[PDB]
Amino acid sequence: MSYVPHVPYVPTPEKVVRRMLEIAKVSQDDIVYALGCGDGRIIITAAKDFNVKKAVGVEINDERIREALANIEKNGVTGRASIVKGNFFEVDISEATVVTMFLLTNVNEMLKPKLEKELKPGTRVVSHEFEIRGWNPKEVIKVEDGNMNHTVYLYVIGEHKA
Repeated sequence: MSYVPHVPYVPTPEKVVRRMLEIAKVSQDDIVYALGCGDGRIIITAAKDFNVKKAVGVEINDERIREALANIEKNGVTGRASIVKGNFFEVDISEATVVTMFLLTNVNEMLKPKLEKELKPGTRVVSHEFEIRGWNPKEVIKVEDGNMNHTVYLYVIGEHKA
């Protein structure tokens, strides 16, 4: 009666997201801008626990568009968590002090140097498991749970290469 459907997508444990917030040093006075929401679990755990100042999820979908809205009410984190639809190009994240990335796309544009112009220096950027080429991370650690492992890279705007 459960898990009957063909091997469906399984989101990573909230623990993974939790580590991403800790390293980013997200404080109640710091906002969180993430484009990997896909349900708001990324920003909801922030406002819900980290009491972030302002949490916003960037994404555009149809069926999943209503899911994220629902997840906000479920955790009663309205006002602190929101979803913005459109093209990342159209919107701006320069106002964001803390940002994270989590995409399942194997190959896509990174636009690393763009961040140096969009995001002000001192901004915190966290990548999923794929490290940023050309850039030097500030803190890199791994997490093991069961028989799996995850790696998270933290970067800081203002200084790259070395």
